[PDB]
Amino acid sequence: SDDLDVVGD
Amino acid sequence: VKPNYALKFTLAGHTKAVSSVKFSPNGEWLASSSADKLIKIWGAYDGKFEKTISGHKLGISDVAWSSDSNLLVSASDDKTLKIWDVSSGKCLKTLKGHSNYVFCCNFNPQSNLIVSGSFDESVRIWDVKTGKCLKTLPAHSDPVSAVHFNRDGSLIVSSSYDGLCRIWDTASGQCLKTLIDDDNPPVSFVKFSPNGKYILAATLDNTLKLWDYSKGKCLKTYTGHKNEKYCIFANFSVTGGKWIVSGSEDNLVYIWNLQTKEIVQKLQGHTDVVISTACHPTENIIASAALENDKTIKLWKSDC
Amino acid sequence: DGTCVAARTRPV
Repeated sequence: SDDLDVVGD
Repeated sequence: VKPNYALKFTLAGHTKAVSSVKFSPNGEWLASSSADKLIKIWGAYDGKFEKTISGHKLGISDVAWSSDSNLLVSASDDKTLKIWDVSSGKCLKTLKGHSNYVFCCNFNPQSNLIVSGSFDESVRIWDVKTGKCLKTLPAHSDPVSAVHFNRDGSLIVSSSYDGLCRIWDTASGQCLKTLIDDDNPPVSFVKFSPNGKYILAATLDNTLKLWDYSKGKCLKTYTGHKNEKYCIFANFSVTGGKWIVSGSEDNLVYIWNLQTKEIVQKLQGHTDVVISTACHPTENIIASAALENDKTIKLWKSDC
Repeated sequence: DGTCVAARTRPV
C-alpha cells in the first residue's frame, strides 16, 4: 500500500 | 536490497565550477555544463573526453539532451539559451526573450519544444525548429529553479524560490495545479516520475519530497543530506533497485531507498558541494559533479 | 575572468 510504482501502471 | 556504487572514473577539464551533468538518452555520452562558459562531452562508459562546445558569453547553469541524442540546449547567465548540434558543434539557434539569468531547461519528449525557467520569474516555451518563443508563462513570484515535461509532453512542472511547484498545460499555458505543503520553503528542484503521476521536489531545508500529482499530497520524504544554499538536482534510479539520488552540500552523493526512505549509500570522493547527479538510462551508472573548489566529474558503477 | 559566472554555482 505504501509502496509507489514510479515507472509502470 | 542495497546498491554498491564504487568510483570508476574521474573526469577533469572544466576550469570553473561544474553546474550540470546529463546522460544522453542513447546511453553513449555524458554532457557537462560549467561556469567556465563551456559544455563538454564525455564517453558515458569510459569517461573519455570527447569535445568542447562554446559560444555563450557568460557561464552556464543547465544543459539538456534532445530525445534522439543529437541536440543539446543550454541555459546561461547571458540571458539566452542556445541549441547545439552535438556532432558538428554548431549553435543552431540562440533563444532570446528572458530578461535575467536562464537557470533551467529541458526538451519535451517529441523534442519540437523547449521549456526554460529564469531569474526573471517566468517560464518560456520555445519552438526548436524556429527558435521563437511560443509562450511566456507568469509562473512564479521569484526565480524559477527547474522546469520539466511529463512523459507525453502534455504537462510542464515548474519550481521556484517562492515555495511553489506548479503544473502547466503545455497547449493552453493554463496553470492546472499549485502544490502547497504545510510549510513552503524555497523549492530548488522538481521533476516528474517516469510514468508522470508523481513529482520529486527538492527544498532548501534539507528535504526531498515525492508528491502524488493528481491527489496533490506529499507521500514520501527523504532527509539526512545537506541542502540549504544550492539548486541541487535529484534523480530516480530505476535500472536496478528503486533509488532516489541527490548531491549534497557536505560533498557526498546520497542514495535513498525509494520505498523505505532509508539512506542506503553515501559516496565519498568529491571535495566541494555536489551540485548535480545523473543516472544512466539502461546501466547502473551514476555521474556526479562538484562546485568551484573541486571542478571534477565522477562516474560510479554498481551491481544493482 | 569576470564572464565566467553562472547562477546555479552561486549560493542563495
